[PDB]
Amino acid sequence: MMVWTPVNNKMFETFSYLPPLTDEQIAAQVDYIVANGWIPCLEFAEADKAYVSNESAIRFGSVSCLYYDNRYWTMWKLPMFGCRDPMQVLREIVACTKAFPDAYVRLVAFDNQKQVQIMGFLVQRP
Amino acid sequence: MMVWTPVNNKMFETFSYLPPLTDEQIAAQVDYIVANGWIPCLEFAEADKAYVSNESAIRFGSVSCLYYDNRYWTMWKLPMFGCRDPMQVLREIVACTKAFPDAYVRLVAFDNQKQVQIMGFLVQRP
Amino acid sequence: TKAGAGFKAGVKDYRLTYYTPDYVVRDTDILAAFRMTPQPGVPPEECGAAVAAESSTGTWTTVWTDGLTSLDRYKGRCYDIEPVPGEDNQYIAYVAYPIDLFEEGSVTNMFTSIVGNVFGFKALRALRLEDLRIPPAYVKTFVGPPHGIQVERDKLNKYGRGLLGCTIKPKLGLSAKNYGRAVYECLRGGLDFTKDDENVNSQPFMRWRDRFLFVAEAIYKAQAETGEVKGHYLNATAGTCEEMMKRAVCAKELGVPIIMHDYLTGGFTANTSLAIYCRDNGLLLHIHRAMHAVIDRQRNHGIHFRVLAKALRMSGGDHLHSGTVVGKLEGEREVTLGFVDLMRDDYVEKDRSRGIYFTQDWCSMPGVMPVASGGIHVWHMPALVEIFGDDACLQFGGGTLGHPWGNAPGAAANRVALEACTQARNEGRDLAREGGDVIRSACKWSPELAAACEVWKEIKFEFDTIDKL
Amino acid sequence: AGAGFKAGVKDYRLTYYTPDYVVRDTDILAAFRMTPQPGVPPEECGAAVAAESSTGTWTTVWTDGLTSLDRYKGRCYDIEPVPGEDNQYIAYVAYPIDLFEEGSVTNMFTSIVGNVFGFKALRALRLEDLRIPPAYVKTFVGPPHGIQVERDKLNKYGRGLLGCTIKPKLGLSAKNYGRAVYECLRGGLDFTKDDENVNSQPFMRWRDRFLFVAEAIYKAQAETGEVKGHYLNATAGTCEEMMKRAVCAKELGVPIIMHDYLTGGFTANTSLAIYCRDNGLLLHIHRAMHAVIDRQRNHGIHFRVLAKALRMSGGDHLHSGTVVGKLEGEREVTLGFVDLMRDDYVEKDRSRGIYFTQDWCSMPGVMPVASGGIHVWHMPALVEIFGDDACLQFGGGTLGHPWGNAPGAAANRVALEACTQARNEGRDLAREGGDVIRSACKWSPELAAACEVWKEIKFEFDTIDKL
Amino acid sequence: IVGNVFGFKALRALRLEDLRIPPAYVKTFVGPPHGIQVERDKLNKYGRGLLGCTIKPKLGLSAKNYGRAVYECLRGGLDFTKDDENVNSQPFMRWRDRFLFVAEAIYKAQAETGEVKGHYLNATAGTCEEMMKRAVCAKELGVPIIMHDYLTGGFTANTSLAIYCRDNGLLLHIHRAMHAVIDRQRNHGIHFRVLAKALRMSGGDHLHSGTVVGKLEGEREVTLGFVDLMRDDYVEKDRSRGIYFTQDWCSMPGVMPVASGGIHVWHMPALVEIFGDDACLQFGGGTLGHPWGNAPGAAANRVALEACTQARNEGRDLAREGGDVIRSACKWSPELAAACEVWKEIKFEFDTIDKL
Amino acid sequence: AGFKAGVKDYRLTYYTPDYVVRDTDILAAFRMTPQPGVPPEECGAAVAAESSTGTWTTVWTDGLTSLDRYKGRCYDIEPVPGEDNQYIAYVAYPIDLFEEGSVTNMFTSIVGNVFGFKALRALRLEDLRIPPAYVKTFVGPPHGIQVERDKLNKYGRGLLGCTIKPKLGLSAKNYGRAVYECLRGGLDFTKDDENVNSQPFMRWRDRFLFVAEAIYKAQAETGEVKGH
Ligand SMILES: O=C(O)[C@@](O)(COP(=O)(O)O)[C@H](O)[C@H](O)COP(=O)(O)O
Ligand SMILES: O=C(O)[C@@](O)(COP(=O)(O)O)[C@H](O)[C@H](O)COP(=O)(O)O
Ligand SMILES: O=C(O)[C@@](O)(COP(=O)(O)O)[C@H](O)[C@H](O)COP(=O)(O)O
Ligand SMILES: [Mg+2]
Ligand SMILES: [Mg+2]
Ligand SMILES: [Mg+2]
Ligand SMILES: [Mg+2]
Repeated sequence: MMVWTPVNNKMFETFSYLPPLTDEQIAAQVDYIVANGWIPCLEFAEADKAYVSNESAIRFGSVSCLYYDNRYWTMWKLPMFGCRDPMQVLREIVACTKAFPDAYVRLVAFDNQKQVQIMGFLVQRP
Repeated sequence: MMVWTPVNNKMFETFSYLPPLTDEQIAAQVDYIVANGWIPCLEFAEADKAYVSNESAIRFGSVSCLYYDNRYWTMWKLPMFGCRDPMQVLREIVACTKAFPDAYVRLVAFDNQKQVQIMGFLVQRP
Repeated sequence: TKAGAGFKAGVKDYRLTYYTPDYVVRDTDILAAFRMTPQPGVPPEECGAAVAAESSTGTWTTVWTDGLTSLDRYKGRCYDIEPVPGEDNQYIAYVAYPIDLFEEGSVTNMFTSIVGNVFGFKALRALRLEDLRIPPAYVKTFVGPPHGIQVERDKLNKYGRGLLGCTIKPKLGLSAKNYGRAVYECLRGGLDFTKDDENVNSQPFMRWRDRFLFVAEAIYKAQAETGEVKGHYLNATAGTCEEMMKRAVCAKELGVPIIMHDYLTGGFTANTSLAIYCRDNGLLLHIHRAMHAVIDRQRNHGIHFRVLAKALRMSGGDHLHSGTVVGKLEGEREVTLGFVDLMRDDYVEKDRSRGIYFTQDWCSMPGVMPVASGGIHVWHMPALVEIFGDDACLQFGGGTLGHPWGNAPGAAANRVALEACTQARNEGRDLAREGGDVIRSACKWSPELAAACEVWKEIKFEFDTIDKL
Repeated sequence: AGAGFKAGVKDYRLTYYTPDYVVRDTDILAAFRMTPQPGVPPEECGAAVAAESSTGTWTTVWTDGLTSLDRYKGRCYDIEPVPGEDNQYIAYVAYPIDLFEEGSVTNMFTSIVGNVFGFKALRALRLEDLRIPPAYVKTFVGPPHGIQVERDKLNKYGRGLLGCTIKPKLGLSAKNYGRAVYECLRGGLDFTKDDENVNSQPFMRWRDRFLFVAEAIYKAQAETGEVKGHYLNATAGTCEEMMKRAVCAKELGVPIIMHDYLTGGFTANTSLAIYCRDNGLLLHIHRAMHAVIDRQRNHGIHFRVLAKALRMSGGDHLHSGTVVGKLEGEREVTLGFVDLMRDDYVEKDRSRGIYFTQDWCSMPGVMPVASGGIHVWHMPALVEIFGDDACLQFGGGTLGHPWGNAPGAAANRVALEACTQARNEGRDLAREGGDVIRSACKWSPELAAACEVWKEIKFEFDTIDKL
Repeated sequence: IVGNVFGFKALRALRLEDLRIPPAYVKTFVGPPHGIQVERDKLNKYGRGLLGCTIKPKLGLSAKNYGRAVYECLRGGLDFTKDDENVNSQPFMRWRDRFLFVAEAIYKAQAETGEVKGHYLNATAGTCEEMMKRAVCAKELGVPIIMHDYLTGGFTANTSLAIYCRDNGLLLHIHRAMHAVIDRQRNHGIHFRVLAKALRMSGGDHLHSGTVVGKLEGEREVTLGFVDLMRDDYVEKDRSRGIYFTQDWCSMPGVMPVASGGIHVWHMPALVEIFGDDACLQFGGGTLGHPWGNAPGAAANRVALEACTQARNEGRDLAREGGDVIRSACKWSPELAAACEVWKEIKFEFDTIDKL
Repeated sequence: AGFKAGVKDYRLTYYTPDYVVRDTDILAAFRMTPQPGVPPEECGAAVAAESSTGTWTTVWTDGLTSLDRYKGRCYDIEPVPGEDNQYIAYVAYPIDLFEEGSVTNMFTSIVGNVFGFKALRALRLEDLRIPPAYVKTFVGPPHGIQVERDKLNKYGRGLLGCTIKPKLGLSAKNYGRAVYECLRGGLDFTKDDENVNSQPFMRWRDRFLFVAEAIYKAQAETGEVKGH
């Protein structure tokens, strides 16, 4: 039996339980965005704003259900409406990560017919 | 089409929609009491106390549900516990109606295993 | 230091844990009798064990958490399996459930275990719950019926005969004021009760509170006219518990005697709440069994009505429809007599000739009044009185509102027929042999009854029975 | 001489079989699979069903004349013979929208399925489908949140959600429940849940469980950095007890409760869904008892109708079956009702059991929950069947892992993410599924242990609920 | 005062005989809802003992039979009937059913006789919420009086109920069920006089006092002493009646003593002599055991009480002439004569355990 | 079965020594000391009668119901060794006699009036058999031992408590001071004395607040869950 460590083992939602995505694997996910016509977007957060937290519930009555701080991160530029070129998405990933080298950065994509984020994964860890 | 009159057509529960019970028909009902081991009892009421009414609900809050005045009538003597002689019951009908010739009088019978009245019908109307 | 029984990951047969043919059932165990049809290749012992496991403590692979507790204490146990004669792949599997498995006072919880998931297992082709033994120790956790038969008769001051009711017709489409008009005319002719159709709740053609007020006027008018206590089952069935309770509260505030609820379509959680309300506020509660035949019609799959009736007795109801035997909806005589006893009586011995798989001790929970309704008319009166005796409500909806002279004459016809049959029985006449003669004589005497006798003389409902023992 | 009241019995088909009726777009439509008794023609059977689910009884009543029976009557408007059957027919019945109480699934069922299944004149009856028109859909609150809102509140995108029923079903203490829950959630499951029959019992009272489960949720969330939940069961004997349990979940700040909608019932369910809307709680719906009703092809109510009813009464999740696990659910049947649960507009498609085009007029979609006898080798099939908008639940498939719950959860999470990545890269999960799982088993020791234990476990039986 | 000291190993036995409740502590209590004067004023009943009756069988009667029995008792001349102390809510008879049928019976007997009637409806329950629900139903039926078993329900619930009765105008009859577990033995426990003071403080319009001559124990001098402690404003120390302390009630209302248990018509003179007019005398078996039924049984008790009251007022000594008074009334009233004959030889004379 | 007015022995109805007790019956064992001249059978029967359905003279209303169904039954009497006038009388009570979930009601029947009968000199209730079917009508304890240990996270040893002293006379702040100092040294719990409710020297809400401060201070200091 191997024991799953509870120490320093924080995760980042989709694809955190796999080996770190290679550049080819990231590129393949960007292709899937473009093939399905979804809207790429980058979001980032400093370390103190990266993980879900509960501080604002100090101001609440009994209404904390499904309220958490730090679900919103900061938008990099705007969603890439009309983008059908994987080069442009990979270029912004580089741009975002160069501008904020100490930040967590995630690549997401939106579906405007369901009006929901339909994919997302971490592309940078401080 | 015959029209069912609403005027002066009050009823007294079981057997009120049949022709008035002959003496023979009353005696047959008493035989049924005795055959089943039920407890005969007579009850009576003056005209003013014979019909269901609602006057005590003046004293109530919103608790009149299944409260009516005049469901209870007055007991003639006691239930005839241990009586298995139909002629004794018939004699009590005579005595009750002699004592209260202007009263409504009903013959009832009790079952002590269900603990409920198990038969009843009017034997005198003023 | 030899190792004891431990955790071994992986799938094993359910029968290694849940088939216990030497188990002696405890007097507090809930017992279930399932008519089980296994898939080809699934031994009956394994199929029964699967049903026991997946309605109690087990899942499809061994879990380590069993070792923190005592599976001996908690497991459901398939303790007996009997092949059904005349069926080559059908078995009665008996399962015992410790009383600790159940939430006190919750029919919902009991059904969730016993019938929650097992009917959908791929390893069986069909499954029917035929009976449940509800031990006294579990019966005592329920409030039960609001009043029950003796209290109801005492509140109404009605003794010595079946009660008579009537569903207002057309089912849907009548206005509130026409509803009250129909109700007054029915009640004034000799019916004890009328009722909302099961699907009359609140709708564009008639909103509930308007109906409740006009029906109150009709009840009180007919009661004053006849001198007999009258009621109309006002339907509290609703989309939400808050709406249900609003409707019960309005009945309370109008002082009227009786409401109704559709316990299966509204559901047990709402029904139990409403029964408790009726107990605390003195309202009689008539229960309609809408949807039951979705569940209870077929012999090979579902839940027999006798179990649905036990469940209602526990959740609470002063009346429950029982079928008629002879009317438009199915109900075989012996089957029906058995579950009528289970509804009314305190103690019902096992009797497989009436579909009673277990002795049932109700430990003084009130009896529920059986309501015989649907496709019955005056010529059925002798049979109904013979089948049910006096502790039943016999309901004539079409058999009142279909009388050629209108509702009051229709009501009088039914009342005369019932009283004539009651009198005849009391005089020593055998209604099974002499019923036709009794009705023919009463038809001669009463013009209202004669008109009903003529219109429905040839009308019978005689079909092959699906729900046979 | 106009039509007068004519006392007596006549055929139902004279009034209620109307094959030239033009269905209205506000009508509720029903498709019934009917098996008549010998001597009762299909048109009379269909008319009897229409009549006794709408306006009619067994003999003519005079009160019809006070209203307009043509305005209100249910109408059997078409009958088709069933292929392969010499005594089964599909009867189509149209119900005016005025027959129904706004916002009440209870009322709709009371009419359409209240009494007709017990008629002596039929041998069997099955409700296959209902067309719920937009004008009636709009009278319902519907689901508290629905799929998009749920993903937005959880902050979870790009993959199926993962859950897990705690085991033994019954018999665990409150503190052992929380212990099991923490260990499951911390390994990568999004959710755990009370078993459907875990309510409040001598071995574990509900409020004790809710508090220890809250501790476990918040411990696993802090440890993993991912939002966690546990469906705390509000199913109860009474509505007051149900609401007490929902209030306690609200006051603990936890995300999700569950309700057994058929055993608790539609009136209580609808109330609970409205409470959840008003207080921001997700509502997981368990379909306990459904197979009592929906298993047999000849009699009962198909699950697709029970699913439509739940969508209307309200639920954020509803179990959908697995297709490949221990409980029955044929693939095409299941794909059809999953669309009916999730989508806004579903065209008629008899090859998936969809008898009517269904327009949900923007009522939120309900997340299908695939649960029961599934393990890591089923992952590719589950992802292929359901796609990302589903919750896949592994109870025995987590608590039966050799190394315990955290490793068991990690195995399931790795499997799901491997399948999801493979599909995103263009791999065909229907052909390459076994290879995807094999590769992931090589890489992850936690997954490898699950792979070995359950490698040969399959559930393949003859299907009862066939189209 | 009685929490832990009775269990000390260093003593073999301990009995609390009396408590001096000072005026400054008396004044912190709401006390009885109404008290004797107010009760007589609300009922419009003066000049004689009140008459009550416990319905019988204790348990096993249906709600409708309960009301039937009540109507027949009340209509013959009893002021009150009552639920037995253990009649709460049970499978054979649920409380709200009983309350409604008893309401019908109260109002029927009141209309028939023209005298105010009541029946003590039992609010004793497993929880305070159920107790209060029962009190509320009595309020909403407009009926005059409820009862509570103060020791088996408990002082916390009793005090709450007394306050509710004060605020809603209900008379509160107190049954002392369980007291003889505590108060019977001379060497250990708490004397009833202390339990009676405690009830006066917690609150009750009536409290059972024993009969002296009936089936349950109560020595004359002991009983006379605690009756004064229950009713009076100021009671001087008197060890010959077991009064260890002068007790000043500082105008807290007096509690009506209720003499009940194994009494019949021949005990009437002794009861009137012991208690005077400010008591309720209750005849359960002594009414429902009359050979002609409850109305005649009630009339017999009412005639006996009125004959004794008239005789006392006319100067007759009931201690000496009581049998003569009853014998004279027996000869006149056929209903009384039937009771006199059935219970003529029935007495309850045993060695007393609770002696001073 | 006619009504016959008048007094008869209780044992004619309520002494049934061949009765087979039901598994739902509540059973009582009474240590009974009869008066001289009162047979034990009659004393036991009187205890059974007057704790169930009976009174001192025959009532006609018995005939409307079934006394067989409802009556309490003295079903066995054994002499006490060492005692010449003590007996153990066993009485069985149908479950229908009792209000579900009400200890108050159970005591009101079984111990309500019988201890004061003149016909006995002494009576002690020694034991009650509470059948499962009656147990199940009670909510019972809020938590119970396992749940309490689980909530406190305390296992493997007895719990330790302590009543604050002087029983009465301490102020609210001194109460909290005493509590903090007790809890911080290793006690799991402290407690109000049984007679500490709310009084001039210390009103309850003041005490609750200072005790809260003390509980939380001792818990933070020791790292062990504390209560008072
Ligand atoms: O809707 C109906 O058909 C009825 O109103 C009867 O109408 P008629 O009196 O006009 O026949 C009753 O609800 C059925 O009896 C229910 O069936 P069951 O009693 O079998 O549950
Ligand atoms: O009780 C059970 O069996 C489960 O907890 C699954 O346990 P495992 O994960 O251990 O199989 C689920 O409730 C079933 O999936 C319900 O069936 P369905 O989803 O078909 O409604
Ligand atoms: O239960 C009973 O025995 C009684 O109802 C009296 O019945 P009878 O009138 O039929 O004797 C009273 O409660 C006792 O008087 C109580 O004892 P006490 O007054 O001593 O507290
Ligand atoms: Mg109907
Ligand atoms: Mg489950
Ligand atoms: Mg008493
Ligand atoms: Mg102390």
